[PDB]
Amino acid sequence: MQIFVKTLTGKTITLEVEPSDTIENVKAKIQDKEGIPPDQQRLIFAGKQLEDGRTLSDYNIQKESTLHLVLRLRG
Amino acid sequence: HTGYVGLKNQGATCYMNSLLQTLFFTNQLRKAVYMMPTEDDSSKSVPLALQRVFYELQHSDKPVGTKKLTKSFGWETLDSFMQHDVQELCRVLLDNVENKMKGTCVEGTIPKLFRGKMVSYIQCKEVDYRSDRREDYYDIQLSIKGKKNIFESFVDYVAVEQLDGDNKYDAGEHGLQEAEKGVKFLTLPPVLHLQLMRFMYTDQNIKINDRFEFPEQLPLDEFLQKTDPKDPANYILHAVLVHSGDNHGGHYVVYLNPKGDGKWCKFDDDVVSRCTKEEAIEHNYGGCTNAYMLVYIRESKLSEVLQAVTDHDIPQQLVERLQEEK
Repeated sequence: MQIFVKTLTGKTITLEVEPSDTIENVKAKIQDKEGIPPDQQRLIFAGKQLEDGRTLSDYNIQKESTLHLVLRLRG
Repeated sequence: HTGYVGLKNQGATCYMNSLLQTLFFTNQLRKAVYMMPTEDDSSKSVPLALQRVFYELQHSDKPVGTKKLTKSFGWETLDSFMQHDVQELCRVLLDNVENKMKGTCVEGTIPKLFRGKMVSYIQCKEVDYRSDRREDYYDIQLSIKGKKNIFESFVDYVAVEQLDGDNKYDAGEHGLQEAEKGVKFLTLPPVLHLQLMRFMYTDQNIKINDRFEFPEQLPLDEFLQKTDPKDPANYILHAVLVHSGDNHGGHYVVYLNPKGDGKWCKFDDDVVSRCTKEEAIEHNYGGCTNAYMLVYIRESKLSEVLQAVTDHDIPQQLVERLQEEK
């Protein structure tokens, strides 16, 4: 299924994913298309940060769903 | 000196303290946290820890501690020395609290305060295929690079994009298709959390410290699908969560005008200090130290969201539980 990902520039990229994919799988696919290392990705969907180990189905993430990619400003 | 108390830095908990003051002065939220049934296993309940911190910032005359709250996360002491991102905490802490409010007198408070709805329109350019998606949000990621101010950054957010090439739209029986995508806001919540995208990826995470101006009053009617001539979407700046440093690490403070009255203080962990508007807004524009998260409250709901909280809002059962805990 095709979801959307808002990247660190605000631009929307498509991502080719399956309800089965874990959050690590999606983070890996974002690396493949946008180059961001998974270790730095944080994914925001409907106010939740998606969790390594859960699946996209666990979030009712379907086709045309938008995820928002962010990094970390630590302190 | 200020009327408000600070929060102790356990070691690297600047993020939590700045978030906690931010949520603490979201009065309507604090009112609801006090009303959560923790009658709950001590130092295992994030709500009980949140009531304890909120009670203490409201009553103490010395800086307040957050040891039991980090305990209720499941954390060992070492974790209180790992630096963190305030918006990442905010997402997790509000989610936890929201779920813990389900089935109580105060269910729905966090989405009532913080949750809005987006709509995204997708229109194929070379075939008759349209589609629709409406998603709830609790904060908004706003791009910074190349944008002068918050207003241009909303304009960019709502601007039409081309879904083309490797980003063609999967238009069903028509297969991949060039398309336009556009986003608009259906609603804006009474408390608006803006996360400024002050980062970009030498293969490293680099903080963007470029100048990004934000206003005291923010008109957002332009970025709604339908405007309500009754309740115009005019917002008042309440908080500036400021980050100083790099992507690896740094320091967090937060500036707040708690009553929404333009009288500002600064909250650097244990020290709260009066400050000017100029020091909370213009001096945080960047261009090391700058705004990372902005909190705006909808003018139509300032009276309710920032309603004065007193001891009649803290249940006596909790007052007994908290004091009878030595």
